[PDB]
Amino acid sequence: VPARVLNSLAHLQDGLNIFMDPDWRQIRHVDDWALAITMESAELIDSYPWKWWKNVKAQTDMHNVRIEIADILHFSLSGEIQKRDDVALKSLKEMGFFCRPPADDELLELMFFPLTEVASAVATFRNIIQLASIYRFDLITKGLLLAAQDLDFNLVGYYVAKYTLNQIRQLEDNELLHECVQSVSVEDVLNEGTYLKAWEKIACSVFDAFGMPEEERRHAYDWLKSAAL
Amino acid sequence: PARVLNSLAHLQDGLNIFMDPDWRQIRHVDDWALAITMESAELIDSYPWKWWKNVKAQTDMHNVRIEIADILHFSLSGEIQKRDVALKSLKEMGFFCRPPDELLELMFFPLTEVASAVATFRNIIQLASIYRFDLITKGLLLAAQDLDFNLVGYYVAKYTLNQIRQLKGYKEGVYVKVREGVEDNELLHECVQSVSVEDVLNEGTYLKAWEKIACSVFDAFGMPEEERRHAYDWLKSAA
Ligand SMILES: O=c1ccn([C@H]2C[C@H](O)[C@@H](COP(=O)(O)OP(=O)(O)O)O2)c(=O)[nH]1
Repeated sequence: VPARVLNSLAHLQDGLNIFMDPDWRQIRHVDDWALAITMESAELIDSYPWKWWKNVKAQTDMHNVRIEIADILHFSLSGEIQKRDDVALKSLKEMGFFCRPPADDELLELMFFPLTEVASAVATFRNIIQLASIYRFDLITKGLLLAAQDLDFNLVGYYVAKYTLNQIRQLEDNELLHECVQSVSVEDVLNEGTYLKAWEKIACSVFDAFGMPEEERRHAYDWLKSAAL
Repeated sequence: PARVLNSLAHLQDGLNIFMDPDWRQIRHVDDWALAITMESAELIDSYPWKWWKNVKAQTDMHNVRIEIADILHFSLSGEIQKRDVALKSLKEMGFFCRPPDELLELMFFPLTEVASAVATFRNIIQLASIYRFDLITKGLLLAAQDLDFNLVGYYVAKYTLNQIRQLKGYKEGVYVKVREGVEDNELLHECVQSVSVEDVLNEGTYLKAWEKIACSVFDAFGMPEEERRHAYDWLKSAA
């Protein structure tokens, strides 16, 4: 996943954040993001049957898991931006604090697959809670993208689709969104070079799909275009 | 107090044995770290922490009590299973947090405002992460005296509800939890408030007053005498 792409993603988030409160980056604090990443991580974990003593038989909600990975991605990028000392990660590692199932370089040994299995997920997403602990949003974004790759979940497709809907809502939905992501590939939306062509294809599939008359779009694609930096 | 605190950890042992007898063997220190992480998030969600939402509704403080009793259950558990400069270097790091002794440097009061609650239990999670259940327990008691509530009492009440639940299909997904509006735990208030704080902490009395609470909760759930035997027997042995 090319850095260029990672940067672009954050731009869009900044757009999203701006609409809700245009002074987010002054008012808002690095510690809020870390909080929100901690809660939605918990939220994700609660979709799995981790409680040894409660409905032990419960089937996992891998759908909700996917939509939670994205919910977290929003807060992560928001903290990434906002964060604009290092040997503090490896320090926690030797302290053996980060954890593992009882059975980028630097962040792979904290992720545990397949995410479809409970212990592997619990491990993984507690380790996001910890990366957050110490404000490492950048690795939580890279981690979230891994989670999704393991889950065969086209996360940045879905993030752009969902971004473009928010655009409409200023000027079952989920089912339509996932359908727009299809018109465009996984390899495509990440491939440095073609990616901004491909994100524009998704955007445009959303607008059509929802019914943004061609005529009200004169500026819809603007920030998206500016997201190339 | 002191034998009371021992007496608490013994009950915790019996509750966990009720769930799986070979628990110390099948459980793992990280199971308890997780457990505390989640009941800490469920406590924090109580509070209007979403800057992007309605802050106006009142924080349900009575609910907080019960989620504090629940964390306590988990740290007693943690402490039991687990058989300095680590911590102060983490403090240096920036690994703990603040709103905008080694223990009362990560608790922030009053627990009544969103912000101080958020730092406090964010740091309770951070603690559970390095498996310092010892400091969690103690912060929980510290927290009970800021909220001016009867932790030991609530612990015993929830302890006994935790049993009722298992006997009523909880592990199997078939328990009646909410009944016309009202959830499980809400029942636990009038129960513990039936006895005094003084009473639950006296080094002679106390086990009598805990047996009182136990019994109140069982009466709420209308239970036969035979199903109260695991709890009444662990409350005896607790001496
Ligand atoms: O091995 C265990 C597992 C759970 N609990 C107790 C602790 C706490 O009091 C409660 C948490 O259970 P819950 O299902 O999360 O209930 P609630 O929704 O009321 O918070 O269960 C134990 O004591 N021992």
